[PDB]
Amino acid sequence: NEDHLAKELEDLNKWGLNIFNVAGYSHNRPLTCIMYAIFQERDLLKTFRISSDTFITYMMTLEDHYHSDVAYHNSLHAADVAQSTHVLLSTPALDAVFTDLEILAAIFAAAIHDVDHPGVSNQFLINTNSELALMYNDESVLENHHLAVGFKLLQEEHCDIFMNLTKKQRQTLRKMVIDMVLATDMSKHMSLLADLKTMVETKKVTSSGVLLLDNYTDRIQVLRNMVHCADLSNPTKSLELYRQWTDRIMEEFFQQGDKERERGMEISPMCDKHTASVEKSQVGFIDYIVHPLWETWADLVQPDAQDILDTLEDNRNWYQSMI
Ligand SMILES: N#Cc1ccc(Oc2ccc3c(c2)COB3O)cc1C#N
Ligand SMILES: [Mg+2]
Ligand SMILES: [Zn+2]
Repeated sequence: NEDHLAKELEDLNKWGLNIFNVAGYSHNRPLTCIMYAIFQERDLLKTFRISSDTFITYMMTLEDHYHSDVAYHNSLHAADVAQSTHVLLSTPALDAVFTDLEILAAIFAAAIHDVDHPGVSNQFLINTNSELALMYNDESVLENHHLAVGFKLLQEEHCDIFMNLTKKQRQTLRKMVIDMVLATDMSKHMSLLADLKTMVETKKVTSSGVLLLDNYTDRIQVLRNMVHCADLSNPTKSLELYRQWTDRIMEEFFQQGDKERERGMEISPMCDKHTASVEKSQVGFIDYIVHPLWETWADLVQPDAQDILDTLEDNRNWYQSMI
């Protein structure tokens, strides 16, 4: 078991680590497991002077604030998105571009980015006049909530993993984490992608092939898109993995739709189990959102995302063939 887990973790730095297996061999604590592994691997506990006690206490509490009864937005998704962010941060075209603080912020953002998710969409919370929707004026409702919960937990006993950052580092990491978690709001996707496209149209590259990211706005725009890419990375994974993720998301979609029906609401796109095509939905989603995003990302970091994009396109065609 320890041996099995260690074996899965050989793939820690690789796209398509099998996080499902990690969850199995870590007694269903994939977020705590993978975060500890990532922080050990990048030396973040040492660099930011975080004790293992404090770190594991925060991560255990964080993971406990993901809902195990929600089919997709649970701690396995968080873990997967944290591990994918960790891989993307090490893309060659981005070597030496980001600071230790930016790396910390990205992985932390990815870890907390869906904490306390109820398993329904922002539109559902809005259309049902949720307390959260009211709190945040219908604006990035769940994403504002994830941030509020992920940060509040840092104030629990033995949980402040940022205690030994400098004041300015703490302030800057909070802003960057906010930015990256808000970037997982699908409402911001088109503007994120437009900015990424600009990034690409005007990219500055060294002789070695590494991207030149002068100002802070350039860096955070890449980091936002990076976390958004990691959040939408399921279709770019090996088909056996992606299919597992699809099963989960449709289960979650069908539950929301059942809630909408029982409340006499109009059922949301892809949430009516009696009429939904899982395959058609995935293809549409890849065509309209995921592929344009990842193709632009691939352009930014060319050729580093060649296999990812090839996998995306192959999975797209496979699902389309299953319609
Ligand atoms: N079709 C479609 C489709 C449409 C929107 C969408 O938006 C998102 C994207 C990421 C996250 C969330 C919603 C909630 O928390 B995040 O994991 C996902 C799918 C899909 N699949
Ligand atoms: Mg989300
Ligand atoms: Zn997510």
